[PDB]
Amino acid sequence: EKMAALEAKICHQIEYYFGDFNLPRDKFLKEQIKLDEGWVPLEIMIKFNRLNRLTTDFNVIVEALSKSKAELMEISEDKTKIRRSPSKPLPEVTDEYKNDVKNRSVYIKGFPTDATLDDIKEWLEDKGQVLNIQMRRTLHKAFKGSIFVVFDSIESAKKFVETPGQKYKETDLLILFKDDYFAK
RNA sequence: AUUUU
Repeated sequence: EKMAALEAKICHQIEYYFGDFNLPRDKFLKEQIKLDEGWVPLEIMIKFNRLNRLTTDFNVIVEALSKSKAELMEISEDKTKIRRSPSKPLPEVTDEYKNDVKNRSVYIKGFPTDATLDDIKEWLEDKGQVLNIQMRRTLHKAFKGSIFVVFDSIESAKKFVETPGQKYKETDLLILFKDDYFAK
């Protein structure tokens, strides 16, 4: 277990960077990918903060992916560069789709300003497949305590949004669809 | 060029 859990964290992080949600908004990455038919050096990858926190060891990152479930990433011949499989292009961002991403967006208020992505990640663990967590922030770049969660499907969004209890382990939360939130 | 580069 504990090792397998960690190798999965490694995978999911790399897969989030190159994911459908994050890549379109990742100028640094979008750039790197243009320099070599999409390949990016693990030497530059270990630079990413959240990945680095887990490991800076190239082989470890390679075993972790070699054994992925999403199978969205590609490892190079010399096992030093990785990339998003060309056979898995990014979506055609249409209005029908920009709209559907909104319907899958939920707002939650009541998170201790001193909570981290892993605190929020942990709590969401068994509440539905999520594609993105947005920690809202002030001007001083501080965590407002409120966030935006994007789920993989409306079904799990609606199930979530429509659950009574919804208390953050002791505290109580405000849970609305990103849409309503703008009744402000 | 770290708002999960």
